[PDB]
Amino acid sequence: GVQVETISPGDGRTFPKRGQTVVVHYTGMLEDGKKFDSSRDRNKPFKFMLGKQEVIRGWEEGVAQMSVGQRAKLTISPDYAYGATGHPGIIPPHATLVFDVELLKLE
Ligand SMILES: C=C[C@H]1CN(Cc2ccccn2)C(=O)[C@@H]2CCC[C@H]1N2[S@](=N)(=O)c1cc(Cl)cc(Cl)c1
Repeated sequence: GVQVETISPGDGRTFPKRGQTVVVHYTGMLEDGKKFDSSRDRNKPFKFMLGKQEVIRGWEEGVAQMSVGQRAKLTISPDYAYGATGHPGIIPPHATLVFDVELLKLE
């Protein structure tokens, strides 16, 4: 599944609700710590619509547990990410993924 560990607290009031656009900065790492992607590198926040499944399961379930402003670590088992196949060119087979996610805003 997805384990969510707080790095720094959010507002403790406002969580992502189904259908909202969730706006974050993230860095994604393999379990050995090698970075594979960051929205900070693109200088552009990442947005996704909660419930639309435009992101992996562990993001849908994990980021929903964050309150606005919060920074957390999400640790995601392969079955809640890209599984046995992994993802061509970026994610190895059977990869547990760790993401640093800061929840910036909801729209
Ligand atoms: C860049 C957008 C996302 C891509 N997806 C969905 C996705 C969409 C297209 C292909 C593969 N996966 C995702 O579900 C996750 C979580 C949200 C941030 C990022 N990824 S990611 N694990 O950082 C990532 C980043 C990159 Cl450049 C490629 C891949 Cl195959 C996966």
